[PDB]
Amino acid sequence: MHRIWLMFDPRRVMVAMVGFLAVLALVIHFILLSSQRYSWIENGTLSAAQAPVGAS
Amino acid sequence: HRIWLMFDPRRVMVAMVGFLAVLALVIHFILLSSQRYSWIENGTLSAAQAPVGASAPAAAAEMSPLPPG
Amino acid sequence: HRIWLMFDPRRVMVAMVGFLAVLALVIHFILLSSQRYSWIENGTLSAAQAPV
Amino acid sequence: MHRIWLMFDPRRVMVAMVGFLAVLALVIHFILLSSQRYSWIENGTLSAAQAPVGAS
Amino acid sequence: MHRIWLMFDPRRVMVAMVGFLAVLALVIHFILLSSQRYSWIENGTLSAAQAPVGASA
Amino acid sequence: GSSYTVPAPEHTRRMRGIMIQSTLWSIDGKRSARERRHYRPQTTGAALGQ
Amino acid sequence: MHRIWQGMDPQIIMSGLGFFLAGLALIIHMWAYSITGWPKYKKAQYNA
Amino acid sequence: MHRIWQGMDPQIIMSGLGFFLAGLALIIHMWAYSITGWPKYKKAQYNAQ
Amino acid sequence: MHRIWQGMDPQIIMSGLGFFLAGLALIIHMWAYSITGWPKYKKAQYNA
Amino acid sequence: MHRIWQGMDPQIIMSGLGFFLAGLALIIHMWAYSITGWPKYKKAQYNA
Amino acid sequence: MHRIWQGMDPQIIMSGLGFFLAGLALIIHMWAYSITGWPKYKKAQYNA
Amino acid sequence: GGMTEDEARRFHGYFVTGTLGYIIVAAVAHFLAWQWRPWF
Amino acid sequence: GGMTEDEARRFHGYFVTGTLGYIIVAAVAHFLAWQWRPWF
Amino acid sequence: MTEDEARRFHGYFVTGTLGYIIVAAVAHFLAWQWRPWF
Amino acid sequence: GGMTEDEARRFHGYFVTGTLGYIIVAAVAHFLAWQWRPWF
Amino acid sequence: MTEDEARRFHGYFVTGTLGYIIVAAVAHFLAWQWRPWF
Amino acid sequence: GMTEDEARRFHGYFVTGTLGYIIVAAVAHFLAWQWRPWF
Amino acid sequence: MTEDEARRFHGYFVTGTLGYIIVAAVAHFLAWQWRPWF
Amino acid sequence: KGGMTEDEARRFHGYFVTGTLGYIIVAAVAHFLAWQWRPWF
Amino acid sequence: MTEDEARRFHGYFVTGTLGYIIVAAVAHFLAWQWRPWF
Amino acid sequence: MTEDEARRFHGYFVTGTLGYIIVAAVAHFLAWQWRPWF
Ligand code: BCL
Ligand code: BCL
Ligand SMILES: COC(C)(C)C/C=C/C(C)=C/C=C/C(C=O)=C/C=C/C(C)=C/C=C/C=C(C)/C=C/C=C(\C)CC/C=C(C)/C=C/C=C(\C)C(=O)O
Ligand SMILES: COC(C)(C)C/C=C/C(C)=C/C=C/C(C=O)=C/C=C/C(C)=C/C=C/C=C(C)/C=C/C=C(\C)CC/C=C(C)/C=C/C=C(\C)C(=O)O
Ligand SMILES: COC(C)(C)C/C=C/C(C)=C/C=C/C(C=O)=C/C=C/C(C)=C/C=C/C=C(C)/C=C/C=C(\C)CC/C=C(C)/C=C/C=C(\C)C(=O)O
Ligand SMILES: COC(C)(C)C/C=C/C(C)=C/C=C/C(C=O)=C/C=C/C(C)=C/C=C/C=C(C)/C=C/C=C(\C)CC/C=C(C)/C=C/C=C(\C)C(=O)O
Ligand SMILES: COC(C)(C)C/C=C/C(C)=C/C=C/C(C=O)=C/C=C/C(C)=C/C=C/C=C(C)/C=C/C=C(\C)CC/C=C(C)/C=C/C=C(\C)C(=O)O
Ligand SMILES: COC(C)(C)C/C=C/C(C)=C/C=C/C(C=O)=C/C=C/C(C)=C/C=C/C=C(C)/C=C/C=C(\C)CC/C=C(C)/C=C/C=C(\C)C(=O)O
Ligand SMILES: COC(C)(C)C/C=C/C(C)=C/C=C/C(C=O)=C/C=C/C(C)=C/C=C/C=C(C)/C=C/C=C(\C)CC/C=C(C)/C=C/C=C(\C)C(=O)O
Ligand SMILES: COC(C)(C)C/C=C/C(C)=C/C=C/C(C=O)=C/C=C/C(C)=C/C=C/C=C(C)/C=C/C=C(\C)CC/C=C(C)/C=C/C=C(\C)C(=O)O
Ligand SMILES: COC(C)(C)C/C=C/C(C)=C/C=C/C(C=O)=C/C=C/C(C)=C/C=C/C=C(C)/C=C/C=C(\C)CC/C=C(C)/C=C/C=C(\C)C(=O)O
Ligand SMILES: COC(C)(C)C/C=C/C(C)=C/C=C/C(C=O)=C/C=C/C(C)=C/C=C/C=C(C)/C=C/C=C(\C)CC\C=C(C)/C=C/C=C(/C)C(=O)O
Ligand SMILES: CCCCCCCCCCCCO[C@@H]1O[C@H](CO)[C@@H](O[C@H]2O[C@H](CO)[C@@H](O)[C@H](O)[C@H]2O)[C@H](O)[C@H]1O
Repeated sequence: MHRIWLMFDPRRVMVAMVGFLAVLALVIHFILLSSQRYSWIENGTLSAAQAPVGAS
Repeated sequence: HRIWLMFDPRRVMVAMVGFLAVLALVIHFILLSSQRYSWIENGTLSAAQAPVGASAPAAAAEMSPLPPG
Repeated sequence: HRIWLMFDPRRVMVAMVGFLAVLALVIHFILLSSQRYSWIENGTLSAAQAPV
Repeated sequence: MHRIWLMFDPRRVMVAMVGFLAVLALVIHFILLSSQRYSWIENGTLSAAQAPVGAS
Repeated sequence: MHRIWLMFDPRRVMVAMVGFLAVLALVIHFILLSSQRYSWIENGTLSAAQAPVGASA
Repeated sequence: GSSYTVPAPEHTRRMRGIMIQSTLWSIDGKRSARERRHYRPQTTGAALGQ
Repeated sequence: MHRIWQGMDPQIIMSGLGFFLAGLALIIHMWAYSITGWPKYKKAQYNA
Repeated sequence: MHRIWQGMDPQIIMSGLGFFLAGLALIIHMWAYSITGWPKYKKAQYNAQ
Repeated sequence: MHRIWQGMDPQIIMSGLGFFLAGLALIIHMWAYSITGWPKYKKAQYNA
Repeated sequence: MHRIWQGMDPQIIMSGLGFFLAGLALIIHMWAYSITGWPKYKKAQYNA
Repeated sequence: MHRIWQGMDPQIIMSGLGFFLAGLALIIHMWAYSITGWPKYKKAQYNA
Repeated sequence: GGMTEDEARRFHGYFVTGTLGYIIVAAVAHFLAWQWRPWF
Repeated sequence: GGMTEDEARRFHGYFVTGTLGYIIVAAVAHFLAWQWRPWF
Repeated sequence: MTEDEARRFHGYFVTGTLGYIIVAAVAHFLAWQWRPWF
Repeated sequence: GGMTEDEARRFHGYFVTGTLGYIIVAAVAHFLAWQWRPWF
Repeated sequence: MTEDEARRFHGYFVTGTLGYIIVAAVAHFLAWQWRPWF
Repeated sequence: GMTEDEARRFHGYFVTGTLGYIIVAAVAHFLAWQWRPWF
Repeated sequence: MTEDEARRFHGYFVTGTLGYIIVAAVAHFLAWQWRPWF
Repeated sequence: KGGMTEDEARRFHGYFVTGTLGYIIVAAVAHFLAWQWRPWF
Repeated sequence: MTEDEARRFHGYFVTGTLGYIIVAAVAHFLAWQWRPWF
Repeated sequence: MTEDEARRFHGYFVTGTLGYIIVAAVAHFLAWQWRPWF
C-alpha cells in the first residue's frame, strides 16, 4: 500500500490534494452562504425551528 | 492484470479520478437544482411532503426586477 | 482476432470508451430534459400517470 | 471485387465509413425525434391512428 | 475510352466522386425535407391528392 | 405580481433568450422552425384511456 | 456463348445476380401486395 | 457444382447464412403476427380474465 | 460436421452462445409475460 | 468436459461467476419483493 | 479446495471481506429498521 | 484461400443435407400453421 | 489457430450432447407452461 | 498487402456489411409495424 | 497458462460439488417460498 | 503484436463487449417494467 | 503470494471464522424472530 | 512495469474499487430510505 | 491466367443455364397459382 | 497504370456507375408513384 | 525513494488523513446540533 508512493511523487500528491480540499471547502461554504436556510452570517442566531425551510 | 501493461496506471489513475470528480459534481449539482432533491433547503421534509412531478419548464417567473438581496 | 493487427487495441479502446461515455451522457440528458422521463421529479409516478 | 483494398487502405476506409455512418445515424435519429409524428419519447406509446400527421 | 485514367488518378477521382455524390444527395434530401409538399417525415402518409400544392396565380 | 400561475406547456417558450422575438423570429418565417418555438401539449396515459 | 464469362469471377456474377433478384423481388412483392390487397383483407378478417 | 465453394471460408459462409436466416425469420414472424393476429387475441383472453 | 469447429477458439464460441441464449431468453421471457399476463395477476392478488 | 477450463485463470472464473450470481440475485430479489409484496405488508402491520 | 487461495495474499482478501461484510451489515440493518418498526416505536415512547 | 476440392465436395454434401432438413422442418411448420389459421 | 481436428471433434461431441440436454429441459418447461396457461 | 490478405479481409468485410444491413432491415420492419411513414 | 490436467480435473470436481450444493439449497429456498406465498 | 497476442486480446474484448451488452439489456428490461416507452 | 501449505492453513482458519460468524448470526436471527417475526 | 508489478497493482486496485463502489451502495440505500426516487 | 478457364467456364455455363431455367419454371408455377387465386387483368 | 489493368478498372467503374443510375431510376420511379412532382 | 522511506511517509499520511476525517466529523456533529439538514 505504501508502494503507491513509489508510483506517485508525495510532493505533487500533497500539493494537488491541498488545492482540491481548499477549493472544495470554499465551494461548500459559499453554497451554504448563498442559501436561505444556512446563510449563517445574517440568520445564524435563529433557532432550528425558526430557520427557513423549502416549500413543501 | 494485463490491462496495466497496455495502459500505464499513472495516467489512467488521473483520468479516472477526473472522470469520477466531474460525474459526482454533475450529479450533486443536478440534485441541488431539482425541486424534489434540493436537500440544502428542503432536506428536513419527510418523503410525503417532498415535491413530486414538478418538471414545469416555466416553474418560475422569467421576468422580474432584482430582489433587495 | 487479426483485426487487432490492423488496428491498435489501445487507440480503439480509448475511442470506444470516449464515444460510449458521450453517448450515455447524451441519452441520459435527453431523457432528463423530457416530460415523460424526467425521473428526478417524475420517478415516483406510476406509468399511467406519467406524461404523454 | 477485393482489389479495391489494394487501391484504398482498409484502415482509413473503415475509419471514414464508421465516422460517416455514425454521423448519419445520429442525424436521422434526431430528425425523427424533433418531428411531431416520431418523437417516440413523449408520444411513443401512442398508436399509429393517434400519432400526428402533417396538414393536408 | 479507358485512357482517361492515364490523365487522372482513379484513387483521387473515386474519392472526389463519392464526396460530391454524398453532398448532393444530402442537399437534395434536405431541400425536400424543408419543403411543404415533400416533408415526408410528417405528411408522408398523405395521398397524392391530399399533399400540399403551392400557391397558384 | 403578488402570485404566479404556471402556464400551460403550449404557452411556454423553449428558447430562453430575451431578445429572440425581435432578432430572429421577426425575420424568421419557416413553418417547422415556428412550430419548434413552444413546448407541446401533454396529457397522461390514464386520461387517454390507455 | 460461354466466352462472355471469361475473365470474370463466378462469385461476383452470383453476388450481383443475387442482389438483382433480391431487390427486384422486394419491389415486385410490394407492388403485388398493393394490387391484390391480400394481407389487408385476410388481416381484416382475422382482426375483426 | 461444389466448385462455387472452392476458395471461400466455411465459417464466413455459415455466419452470413445465419445472419440472413435470423433476420428473415424475425421479419416473417412479425409479418405472421400481423396477419394471423395470434398474440393479440390470446393476450385479450388472458387479460380479460 | 465437426470440421466447422476447426481453427476457432472454444471460449469465444461459448461466449457467443451464452450471449445468444441470454438475449433470446430475456426477449422471450418479456414476450411470455406480455402474453400470459403473469406476474401481473398474481401481483394484483397479493397487493390488493 | 474439463478441458474447457484449460488456459483459464480460476480466480477470474470465480470472480465472473460471483458477479453473475450477485447481479442475478439482486434482480430476482427485487422481482420477488414486487410479486409477493412481503416487506410492504409486514411494514404495514408493524408501522401502524 | 484450499488451492483457490494460492498466489493471493491474505491481507487483501481480508480487507475485501471486511468491506463486503460492513456494507452488507449496514444495508441489512437499515432494511430491518424499516421492516420491524424499531427504534421508531421506542423513540416515540421516550420522546412523548 | 481455403476449401480445396475434396473439402468443397464434403461441405457441399453437408450443406445440401442441412438445407433439405431445414426445408422439411419448415414445411411441417407451415402445414401445422395452415390448419391452425389459413392465410388465404 | 486453436482447436485442431481431434479436439474439434471432441468439442463437437460435447456441444451436441449439451444442446440435446438444453432442448429436452426446455421441452419439459414448455409442457408445464402449456398445462398452466396454453397459448393459441 | 498481398492479394491473399486482401481476399481474406474482403470476406470478413462483406459478412459484416451483410449483418449490418440485415439488422437494419429488421429494425425498419419493426418501425413500420409500429408507425408507418407512407 | 494455468490449471493443468490434474488441477483442471480436481477443479472440475469441486466446481460440480459446489454447483450441486448451491442448486440444492436454492431448491429448498424455493420450496419454502412456495409454501409461504405461491406465485402461480 | 503477434497473432497469439491478438487472439488473447480478442478473447477478453469479445467477452467484455458481450457482457456489457447483456447488462445493458437487463437495464432496459428494468426500465421497461418501470415505464414503457412504446 | 501464497504457497500450498500457507493456503491450506489460511483456508482452515477461514472456514473456522466463517462457521463462527454463521453461528453468531443464527443466534441473533433466532432472538430477533422471537422478538418480532418478519413473516 | 513488469508482470508481477501489474499483478500487485491489480490486487490493490480491485480491492479499493470494490470498497469505494459499494460504500456508494450504502450511500444509495440511505438516500432511498430518506427519499425514494421510484 | 485468371478465373473460370474454358473447361470450367463451359461447365459453369451449363449449371448457370440449368439454374436460370429451374428458377423460370418455379416462378411460372407461382404466377399460375397466383392467377387462379386473384387474376390481375 | 497498364492498359490491361486499366481495362479491368474501366469495366468495373462503368458497371458501378451504370448500376448506380439504374438504382436511382428505380428510386425515382417509386417516388413518382407515391407523390408526383409534375 | 526507497521502500522504507515510502513506509514512513505512508504511516504519517494515513494518520494525518484519518485525523482530518475525525475532526471534520466532529465539526459536522456540532453543525447538526446547531441546525440539522435532514
Ligand atoms: C411467463 C413465462 C414463465 C416461464 C416460462 C419458461 C419457459 C417456457 C422456459 C423458460 C426457461 C427458463 N426460465 Mg423462465 N418462466 C417464468 C419465469 C422465470 C423466472 C422468474 C423468477 O420469474 C426465472 C428465474 C426463470 C428462469 C428460467 C431459466 C432457468 C430458463 C432459461 C435459461 C436461460 O436463462 O438461458 C439464458 C442464460 C442466461 C445466463 C440468462 C442470463 C439473464 C440474466 C437476467 C442476466 C443478469 C446479468 C447481470 C448480472 C445483470 C445485472 C444488472 C444490474 C442492473 C447491474 N423463469 C414464467 C413463470 N421459462 C427456458 C428453459 O430452458 O426452461 C428449462 C424455457 O424453455
Ligand atoms: C421525398 C424524398 C424521399 C426519397 C427519395 C429518394 C430518391 C428519389 C432517391 C433517393 C436516394 C437515396 N435515399 Mg432518399 N428518400 C426518402 C427518404 C430517405 C431516408 C429516410 C430516413 O427517410 C433515407 C435514409 C434515405 C436514403 C437514401 C439513400 C439510400 C439513397 C442515396 C444514396 C447515396 O447518397 O449514395 C452516395 C454514394 C454511393 C456510392 C452509395 C450508393 C448506394 C446505392 C443504394 C447502391 C449502389 C449499387 C451499385 C451497383 C453497387 C453494387 C455492388 C454489387 C451488388 C456487389 N432516403 C424520401 C421518402 N431517395 C437516391 C438513390 O440513389 O436511390 C437509390 C435516389 O435517387
Ligand atoms: C414478408 O414480406 C416480404 C419480405 C416482402 C415477403 C417476401 C419474401 C421473400 C422474397 C423471401 C425469400 C426467401 C428466401 C429466398 O430468397 C429464402 C431462402 C432460404 C434459404 C436458401 C435457406 C437455406 C438454408 C440452409 C441451411 C439452414 C443449411 C445448413 C447447413 C448446415 C447446418 C450444415 C453445414 C455443414 C457444416 C458446417 C460442416 C460441413 C463440412 C465441412 C466444413 C468440412 O468437411 O470441412
Ligand atoms: C433525412 O434524410 C437524410 C438523412 C437527409 C437522407 C439520407 C441520405 C443519405 C446520403 C444516405 C446515405 C446512405 C448510404 C450510402 O451512401 C449508406 C451507406 C451504408 C453502408 C455502405 C453501410 C455499410 C456498413 C458496413 C459495415 C458496418 C461493415 C463492417 C465490417 C465488419 C464488421 C467486418 C470487419 C472485420 C474485420 C476487419 C476482421 C477481419 C480482418 C482481417 C482478415 C485482416 O485484418 O487481415
Ligand atoms: C425477472 O425477469 C427475468 C429476468 C426475465 C427472469 C429471469 C430469467 C432468466 C433467463 C434467468 C436465468 C437464470 C440462469 C440461467 O441459466 C441461472 C443460472 C445459474 C447458474 C449457472 C448457477 C451456478 C452456480 C454455481 C456455483 C455457485 C458453483 C460454485 C462452485 C464453487 C464455489 C467451487 C469452487 C472450486 C474450487 C475452490 C476449486 C479450486 C481449485 C483450484 C483453483 C485448483 O485446483 O488449482
Ligand atoms: C435519443 O436517442 C438518440 C441518441 C437520438 C439515438 C441514438 C442513436 C445512435 C446512433 C446510437 C448508437 C449506438 C451505438 C453505435 O454504433 C452503439 C454501439 C455500441 C458498442 C459498439 C458497444 C461496445 C462496447 C464494448 C465494450 C464495453 C468492451 C469492453 C471490453 C473489455 C472489458 C475488455 C478489456 C480488455 C482487456 C482486459 C485486455 C487485457 C489485456 C490483454 C489481454 C493483453 O494486454 O494482452
Ligand atoms: C435487503 O434486500 C436485498 C439486499 C436485495 C436482500 C438480498 C440479500 C442478499 C442476496 C444477500 C447475500 C448474502 C450473502 C451471500 O451471498 C452473504 C455472504 C456472507 C459470507 C460469505 C460471509 C463470510 C464471512 C466470513 C468470515 C467473517 C471469516 C472470517 C475469518 C477470520 C476472522 C479468520 C482470519 C484469520 C486468518 C485467516 C488467519 C491468517 C493466517 C495466515 C495469514 C497464515 O497462517 O498464513
Ligand atoms: C444525472 O444523471 C447523469 C449524470 C446525467 C447520468 C450519467 C450517467 C453516467 C454516464 C454514469 C457513468 C458511470 C460510470 C461509468 O461510466 C461509473 C464508473 C465507475 C467506476 C468504474 C468507478 C471506479 C472507482 C475505482 C476506485 C475509486 C479505485 C480505487 C483504487 C484504490 C484506492 C487503490 C489504489 C492504490 C494502489 C493500487 C496502491 C498499490 C500500488 C502498488 C502495489 C504499486 O504501485 O506497485
Ligand atoms: C413491377 O416492376 C415494375 C417496374 C413496376 C414493372 C417493370 C418490371 C420490369 C422491367 C422487370 C424486369 C425483369 C427482368 C429483366 O429482364 C428479369 C430478369 C430475370 C432474370 C434473367 C433472372 C435470372 C435468374 C437466374 C438464376 C436464378 C440463376 C441461378 C443459377 C444457379 C443457381 C447456378 C449457379 C451455380 C453454378 C454455376 C455452379 C458453379 C460452377 C462453377 C464455378 C464451375 O463449374 O467452375
Ligand atoms: C435542387 O436541385 C439541385 C440539386 C440544385 C439541382 C442539381 C444540380 C446538379 C449540379 C446536378 C448534378 C448531377 C450530376 C452530374 O453533374 C450527377 C452525377 C452522377 C454520377 C456521375 C454518378 C456516378 C456514380 C458512379 C459510381 C457510384 C461508381 C462506382 C464504381 C465502383 C463501385 C467500381 C469500383 C471498383 C473498383 C475500383 C475495383 C477495381 C480495382 C482495381 C482495378 C485495383 O485497385 O487494382
Ligand atoms: C453541494 O455540494 C457539492 C460540492 C456539490 C457536493 C459534492 C461533494 C463532493 C463530490 C465531495 C467530494 C469529496 C471528496 C472526494 O472524494 C473528499 C475527499 C477527501 C480526502 C481524501 C481528504 C484527505 C485528506 C488528507 C489529509 C489532510 C492528509 C494529511 C496528511 C498529513 C498532514 C501528513 C503529511 C506530513 C508528513 C508526511 C510529514 C512527515 C514527513 C516525512 C515522513 C518525510 O518527508 O520523509
Ligand atoms: C418476439 O417473438 C419472436 C422473437 C419474433 C419469436 C422468436 C422467433 C425465432 C425465430 C426464435 C428463434 C429461436 C432459435 C433459433 O433457431 C433458437 C435456437 C436455440 C438454440 C440453437 C439453442 C442451442 C443451445 C445449445 C446449448 C445450450 C449447448 C451447450 C453446449 C455445452 C454445454 C457443451 C460444451 C461444454 C463444454 C465443457 C465445452 C468443452 C470444450 C472443449 C474444448 C473440450 O472438451 O475439448
Ligand atoms: C435461504 C433463502 C431464503 C429462503 C426463504 C425464502 C422464503 C421465505 C419463507 C417464508 C416462510 C415463513 O412462513 C410463514 O411463517 C409465518 C409466520 O408468521 C406463518 O404465518 C402464520 O402466523 C402469522 C402470525 O402469527 C399469521 O399472521 C399468519 O396468518 C399465519 O399463517 C405463515 O403461514 C408461513 O407461511
